[PDB]
Amino acid sequence: KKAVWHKLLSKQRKRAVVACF
Amino acid sequence: LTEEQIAEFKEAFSLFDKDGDGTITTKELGTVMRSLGQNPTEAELQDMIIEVDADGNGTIDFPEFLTMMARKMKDTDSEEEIREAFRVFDKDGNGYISAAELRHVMTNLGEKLTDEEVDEMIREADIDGDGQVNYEEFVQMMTA
Ligand SMILES: [Ca+2]
Ligand SMILES: [Ca+2]
Ligand SMILES: [Ca+2]
Ligand SMILES: [Ca+2]
Repeated sequence: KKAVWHKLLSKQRKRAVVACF
Repeated sequence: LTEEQIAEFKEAFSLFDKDGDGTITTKELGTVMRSLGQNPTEAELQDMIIEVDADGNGTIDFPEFLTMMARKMKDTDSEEEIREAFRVFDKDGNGYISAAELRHVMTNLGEKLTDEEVDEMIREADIDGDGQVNYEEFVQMMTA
């Protein structure tokens, strides 16, 4: 499902932000 | 530095500041991290807040977040985020996402998987039918 591709991108974007802290 | 870049950072801030009160707390940070397949201790959350919290009020406002985001961010636009996500996902760096690499990503990000779901995700993105997802195929799934 495209939704799961989208979910993975959204989650990875957040991890990339968490890593800047 | 551009408003395009600042607006993109502002959108990310809004993903941590759920209540919209203009501050990120240790509670909001942990909430996001526990949704991302991480399991931080209180001490870890406190350590991450103090490192960003310039005025020392114990929360992170947008100016503090922007400062943090500007130092080691790259371009940080919609295209750049999709590229950096692909580079993390493509563990062996051959420019293709395999079924085994997708399983690793799902596990890393706290997403439950099945072989059938992974097979269907590759099938729906795999324009050139080689059985793996290249950058062009990844873009098309993500932008659309
Ligand atoms: Ca808040
Ligand atoms: Ca502060
Ligand atoms: Ca690969
Ligand atoms: Ca392909």
